[PDB]
Amino acid sequence: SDTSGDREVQRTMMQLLAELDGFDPRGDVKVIGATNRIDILDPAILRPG
Amino acid sequence: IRVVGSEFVQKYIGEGARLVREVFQLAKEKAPSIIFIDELDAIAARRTN
Amino acid sequence: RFDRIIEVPLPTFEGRIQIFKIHTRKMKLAEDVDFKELARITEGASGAD
Amino acid sequence: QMGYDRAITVFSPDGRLFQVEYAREAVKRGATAIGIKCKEGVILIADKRVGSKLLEADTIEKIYKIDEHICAATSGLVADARVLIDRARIEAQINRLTYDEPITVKELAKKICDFKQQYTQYGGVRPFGVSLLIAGVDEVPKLYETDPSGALLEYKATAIGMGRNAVTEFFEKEYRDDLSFDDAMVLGLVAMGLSIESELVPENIEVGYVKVDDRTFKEVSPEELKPYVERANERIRELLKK
Amino acid sequence: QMGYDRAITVFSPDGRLFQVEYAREAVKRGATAIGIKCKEGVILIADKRVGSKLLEADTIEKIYKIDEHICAATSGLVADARVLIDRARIEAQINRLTYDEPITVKELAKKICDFKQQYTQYGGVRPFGVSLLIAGVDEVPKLYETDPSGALLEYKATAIGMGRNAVTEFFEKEYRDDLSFDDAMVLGLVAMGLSIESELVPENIEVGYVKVDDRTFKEVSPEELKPYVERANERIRELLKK
Amino acid sequence: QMGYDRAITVFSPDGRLFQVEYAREAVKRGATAIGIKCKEGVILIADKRVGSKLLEADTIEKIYKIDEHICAATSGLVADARVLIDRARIEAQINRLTYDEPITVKELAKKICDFKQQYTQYGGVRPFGVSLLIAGVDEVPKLYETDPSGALLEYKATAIGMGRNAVTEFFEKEYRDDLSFDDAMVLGLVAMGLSIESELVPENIEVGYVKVDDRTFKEVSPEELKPYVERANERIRELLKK
Amino acid sequence: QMGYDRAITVFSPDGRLFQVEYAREAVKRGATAIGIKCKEGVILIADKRVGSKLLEADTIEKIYKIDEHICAATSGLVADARVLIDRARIEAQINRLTYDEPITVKELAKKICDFKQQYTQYGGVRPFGVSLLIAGVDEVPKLYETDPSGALLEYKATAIGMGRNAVTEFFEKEYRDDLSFDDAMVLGLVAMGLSIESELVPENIEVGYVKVDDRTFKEVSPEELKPYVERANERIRELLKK
Amino acid sequence: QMGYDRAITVFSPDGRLFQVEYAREAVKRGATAIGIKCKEGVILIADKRVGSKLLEADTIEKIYKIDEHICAATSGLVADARVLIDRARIEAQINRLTYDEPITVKELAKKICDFKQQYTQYGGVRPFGVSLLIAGVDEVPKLYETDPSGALLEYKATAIGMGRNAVTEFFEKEYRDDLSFDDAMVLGLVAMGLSIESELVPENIEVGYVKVDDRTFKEVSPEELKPYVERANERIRELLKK
Amino acid sequence: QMGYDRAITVFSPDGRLFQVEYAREAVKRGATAIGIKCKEGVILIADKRVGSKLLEADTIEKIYKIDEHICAATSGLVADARVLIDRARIEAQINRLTYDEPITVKELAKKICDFKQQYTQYGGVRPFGVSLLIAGVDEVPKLYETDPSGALLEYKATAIGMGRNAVTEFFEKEYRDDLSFDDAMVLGLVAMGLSIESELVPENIEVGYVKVDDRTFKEVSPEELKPYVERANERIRELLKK
Amino acid sequence: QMGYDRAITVFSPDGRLFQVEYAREAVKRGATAIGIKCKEGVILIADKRVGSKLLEADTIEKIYKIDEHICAATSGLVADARVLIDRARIEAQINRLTYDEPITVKELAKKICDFKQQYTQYGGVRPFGVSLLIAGVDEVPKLYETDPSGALLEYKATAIGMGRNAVTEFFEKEYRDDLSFDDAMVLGLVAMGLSIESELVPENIEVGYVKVDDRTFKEVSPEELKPYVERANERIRELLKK
Repeated sequence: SDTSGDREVQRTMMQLLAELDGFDPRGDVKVIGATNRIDILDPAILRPG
Repeated sequence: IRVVGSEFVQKYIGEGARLVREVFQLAKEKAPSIIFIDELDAIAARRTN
Repeated sequence: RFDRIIEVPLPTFEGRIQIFKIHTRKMKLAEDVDFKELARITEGASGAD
Repeated sequence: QMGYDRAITVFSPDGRLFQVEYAREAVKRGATAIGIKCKEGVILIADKRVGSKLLEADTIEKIYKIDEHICAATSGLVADARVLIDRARIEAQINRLTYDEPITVKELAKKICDFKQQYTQYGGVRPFGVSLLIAGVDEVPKLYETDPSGALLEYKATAIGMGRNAVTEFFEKEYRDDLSFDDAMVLGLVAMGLSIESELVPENIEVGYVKVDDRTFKEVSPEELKPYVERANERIRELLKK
Repeated sequence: QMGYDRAITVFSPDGRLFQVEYAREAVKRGATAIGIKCKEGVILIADKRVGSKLLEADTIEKIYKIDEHICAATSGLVADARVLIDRARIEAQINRLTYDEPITVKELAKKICDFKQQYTQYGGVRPFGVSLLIAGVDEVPKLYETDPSGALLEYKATAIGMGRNAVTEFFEKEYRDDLSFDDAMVLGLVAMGLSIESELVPENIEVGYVKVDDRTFKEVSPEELKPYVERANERIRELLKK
Repeated sequence: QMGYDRAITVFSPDGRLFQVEYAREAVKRGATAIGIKCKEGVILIADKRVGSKLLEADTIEKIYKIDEHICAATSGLVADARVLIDRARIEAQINRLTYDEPITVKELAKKICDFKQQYTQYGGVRPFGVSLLIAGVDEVPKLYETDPSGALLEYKATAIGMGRNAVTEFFEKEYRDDLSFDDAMVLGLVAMGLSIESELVPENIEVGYVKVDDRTFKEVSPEELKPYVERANERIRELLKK
Repeated sequence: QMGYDRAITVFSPDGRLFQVEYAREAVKRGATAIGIKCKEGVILIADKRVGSKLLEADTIEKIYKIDEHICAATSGLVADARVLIDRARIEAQINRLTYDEPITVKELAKKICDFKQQYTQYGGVRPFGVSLLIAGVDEVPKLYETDPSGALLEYKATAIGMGRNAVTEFFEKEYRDDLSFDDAMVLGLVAMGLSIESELVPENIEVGYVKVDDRTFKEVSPEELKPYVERANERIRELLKK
Repeated sequence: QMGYDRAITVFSPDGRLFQVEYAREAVKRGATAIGIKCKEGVILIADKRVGSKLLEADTIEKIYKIDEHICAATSGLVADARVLIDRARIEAQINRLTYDEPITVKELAKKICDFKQQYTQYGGVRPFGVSLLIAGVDEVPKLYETDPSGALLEYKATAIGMGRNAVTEFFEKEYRDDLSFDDAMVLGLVAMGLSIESELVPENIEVGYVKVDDRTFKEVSPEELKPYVERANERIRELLKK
Repeated sequence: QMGYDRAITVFSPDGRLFQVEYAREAVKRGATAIGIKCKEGVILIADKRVGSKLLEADTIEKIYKIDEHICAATSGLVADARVLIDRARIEAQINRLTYDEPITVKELAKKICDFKQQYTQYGGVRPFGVSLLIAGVDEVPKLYETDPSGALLEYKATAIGMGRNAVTEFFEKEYRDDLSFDDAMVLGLVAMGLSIESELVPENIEVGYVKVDDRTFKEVSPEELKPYVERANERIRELLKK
Repeated sequence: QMGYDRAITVFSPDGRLFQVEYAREAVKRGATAIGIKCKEGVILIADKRVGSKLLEADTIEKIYKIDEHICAATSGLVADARVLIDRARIEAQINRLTYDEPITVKELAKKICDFKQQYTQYGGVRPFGVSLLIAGVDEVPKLYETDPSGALLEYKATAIGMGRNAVTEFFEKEYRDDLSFDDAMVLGLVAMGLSIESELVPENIEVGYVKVDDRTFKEVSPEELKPYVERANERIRELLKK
């Protein structure tokens, strides 16, 4: 990483994903969202996990 | 350890290699370890003349 | 988002006559300047030129 | 798409020849030539205008009789035209030689296209980079467009060259299928003037025609172009200056 | 791919001549031509809509007469079409010269296939990037499709070109080989109707047919054609709501 | 590998020619054709299965007559077949012209592979890329595979097309040198059913045969296929229960 | 970069042959040559300051006799020039042979244009990189330019070679159409002197001219050149001053 | 070698022609064939082994009669070889025509080398990808080898093909010049046994020869074959116990 | 890149053909030859010193008699020289065959020049990388040099080959048009003497001339040659003090 | 890489046809042959070491009769030798027919040089990569070396091939122009030993000669060559100690 910019974005990226997995095997907090273009980015949010 | 295959190869390359060494290192440090490596069709190649 | 998509291309022959009119105003004197012949020569130029 | 457009033999992976497409941009690097066919015969007008007055326009020719009842105009290389029109003249005469009957406009265009087709198959040859408009009157007036592809299309009014797009926009509006000689000559002049972006003078237009009730090629003389050029110019100014 | 599709003198690992099949893609991009066979003859229906209205709407044309019981429709280049159809005409008269019999549809399709294959096999020259439908009745109704490859496939209803996808699929459901002369005509019009995704007008289409009873090519004028267009149109609107 | 498959003139470093190997890949790509020889004749069966019910059930055609007792059937590009078998017929007639003897399967095979090789040698022409299984009766039944290479090989029983490997592994187990004529043609229907993996009707296979006892080529009708077709089917069903 | 300047068979998608435009720029590395047409004759002026002192006075010497009223200067490949100039003499004497008529300049230039287009269309060969000035008096004085492409252009003053751009501009000002033989002859000498950036003397030009009255080629003698040189140097001196 | 191996017109910087060296490798793809000369005749043993039991072992054969006292064997393409040897029959016959003399084996070898050499020079064509063994008796035994280049080497115990490497090794050690016809016969069966690395039977191998006392070609019937192989087997087992 | 130089059918972007431009330097790689003209005739001198003891002191020759009254020198490839001068000689003798007249010095060099022009336009062949100097007396002496393009330049004293740079500088000061035969001959030997940096020996240089009295080619034995070489050598010693 | 050794038509920037210096290397790699010119005759000595003893120890040939008074020996491809010698022998026999004169060594040399220069000049056919030595007595002894490009170089003594370099230095010292027949022969045999780095054996050399007083070609027989060898081995051994 290039430290201030990259570490923050990488950290928040993880923190999003972690949270949505861990409160739902089944509905509690249902998570909804959107993205404009999903192929301009490498998998993170487009992982089957 | 699940290693993404999308992330592998770029239009000029260096980060695609970083993730090979990284999971290699991680695997050794924590053996036994099974590195799933999808997909060997985005890094498998054939020759040309 | 930006709802009217306005082409201002390089001005027309008439549209160039009017640009010279804007100039003439702040210019002092001219009576033999033929604005049209000026436009004709200056085919495909914009206000800046 | 590199290498499938660097040959003539080679179809694109998309299928279509893009070499022939490129020989069709070569038309457009010529100068506009417009023909408009009327109920009374068929009129061919052409841009006789040239880059300096060192060149005399009159001699620069743009517009040739091919028989005595068929004329054709070119757009594309001057160079390729010389051969094609000497082919076309030979072919009309070859028709009159073994039948004794003056050629059908359709048939001249066809035979021209067939010649061109052969020069667009083989890999050791460059296809004819020009196009002709074939306009005559056999028994009925016809006004053909030969293409450097080797294809033929009949029209009621058409252009070739750089002015191709505008002239279409003009006749979509103002052509009618009931026009006289007189209306057609005015409309053919107006359409050209928009293309070159300039008011006409007979020293920069060439006009030749073939009438139904005559069937002999004639060229509208500089003298006799004048009454039409007054009327055409007034409309050309009205459009190109709002 | 690369290189196995950029030359005429290769073969791919698959074993396809992609050079030939991209001249089959040149047919494929414009336009629908339909053949529909019946027990009363064979009917060859074809588009006659090309471009804007400045081109004439009752010529140019896909259906060339080839003999007095043979017609073909074309799809693909107008440059290949003229030379090939002239050749087909010649080949029809070669069987007449030397045997003095009317040519048969089978033999003609065999000849024009060999014509095309000769160019395929040789390198340094492309094959004709056109397809035809060869429709005729000698003493047996026949409908054939001749390929830009130099191949021969017999049909009883087909379409080539842009309309191929829609008209195969229409005829998958509708067709039965027990049509009448009329029943085949409307059904083939209905089929071309869907292909351009509009209601058909007699003034942008042409129909040819070769009858069992008479055993002539007869060329269907816009006037006779129009009745059948009225019968199809009701069908066509129903299936463009579906 | 690239550049040892961009020409037919270029031998590869291995001594293989990958072009010619890719022309054999062309033969596997196509439809199947199986040849079976027995002591009383040599029976030749070919897939008559169609892409749609829009194609005439007999698509012209899968078994040609070449001589009076010589047939061949086809697998690979159907385009190449047209010219290649045409040439084969003229040659079988030429030997009747110049010696007044029916040609022998060796020598017809020989002419055709020599003709093949000439266009493998040249780089200005690409060879035929179709394999034919030429069958006939000379003094004994003979069955030959003419390869796209230009090689002949004689077989006791054989296959080509997509089903090739399947029918080589099959006849290794079953084929014996005792098989009857009727049981031979049946054994080749079983083979045929294995390749496509669907049962046979007489409407998706075409059988001709060559009899010693007649010493003539004969074409088996669907009507006279019907008993053989059922018999073979019992066995085809059992192979698809394995 | 592109295959478009790498073949002569390929039109660019810009619709230009770059090979022809690099043949074009083969002319400009030849030494200057200027033509002046007057109503009283037609005048070709050509460098003869070419070479060292180890090179003859009369070293090329461009204004070769083509006929008995026709001379032609050249710029470009001195090699390719000789064959075109030779072919010009034969074509002219052919005109004399087959008709017994004096060679029309216009038709001779046409006939060079067609000959040069055989080498343009074909790709196994290359079109000459020479521009010739075809001039003579057939019935009225005429001056044309024939291009590397083999395109017909009418000029009344022009230049070819390295001196070209300077001389085009000079005649756009100076050239007139109310022009006498002596004045013309003086005027074009003026123009040559700008090209070579230096004063003339009658030992570094050859001037040929074709009179109307006489109707013959004649070379001007050095002694005869001299007064024309003297008059011309007055303006050269003024215009190479600022 | 990397770009100097894409044609035959090239020489490589090694002084070698890699396109001809790749053609020599074509020969090792095919099987071994061995010739021996002894003082009583010359001996030709060809491999006739089938790769599948559905073949007939009488067409993978190498031995071809060329004259009544010259035979030859082959390795390389099958295809090329049959045309190469149909030529060698014609050359041999052509000598008998004009002289009334059967061709000396030395002369015949020189002729067919010269034929193969013209296929190497031309860039329109690939060499013959074959080597031959020409074995004959003119008056006294001769055995020569052709290379795929068209070069000529006289031999006296020899092989070509894959097993060539082992047969060379074999005749290095074993072969002396004090051997009889029978004793040399056995050694060539042993040299074939080494190379396939198994025991022979006389239906997978074929022997032809030319003797000097009979001065003819004969072919060893299967009947006359068994004892030679039975002796060989005794000795082939010993090399499979090394 | 750059070049645009792998064919002659492609012009370089500079307006040159690199192919011809590398062939002009292939002359400089070749042996030197020196031409000098005087008014009592024209002497042509050629270096016959090539090799050392392994090569014969008489190596052919390099100063060939082309006609009876015409000789020429060669520089550039020995190989290209051999064929060019065969044709040249044929043409010179062919003129007398058809006219019975001496071929002009100017015109013989032209017809040599045309052969190579031919090789500049066809792509199937390379231009010859050779320069002949054409020396004779038609009835006044003339000296020309022929160029790899087929370019023709009239000289009066010249060098070609290795000595190209050297002799031009040397003749700037030295050369004049009133040197005598003897002063000029001697001046020619010095000039080769600077080229090679060495004193000459009459045994390894060959000199011919055509004088004006005779108008017939003659050749100078090494015995006659001695005094000239002697006078020459003093000045060569003077050069090689610097 | 280069692209100048892609083909012959392509010169390098170095003013060299790069592909013909690579045909030159073709000579070097092959086995050696030496011609030694004296005034008592000419000697020709050439390889027979080649292969082992599985070859004929009297393998044919390096020493070709061309006429009965002219012989030649070769290095390079002996494929290219086989055709080149066929043409040489015929070329010489033509001279005898149409003049009834033995051809001279030198005149022969020019004709074969011209033959080689045909393939050198053309681009669609590769040059020969073979050198020729032509040694004869026509009426004085004469010796040439013919280069692969068709160039003519006359030698005092020469070798070509592998051993060239060893010979060049050896003959540089000892060889004289005033040698005996006996001396020159023994010495070139000393030289031939050094070339292959071993003692001679008369089975590893083939030796021919043309004598001045005989005017005939004769090949020295192995045991008639043996005393010469026997006095030559002494020297070879002496010089291989060091």
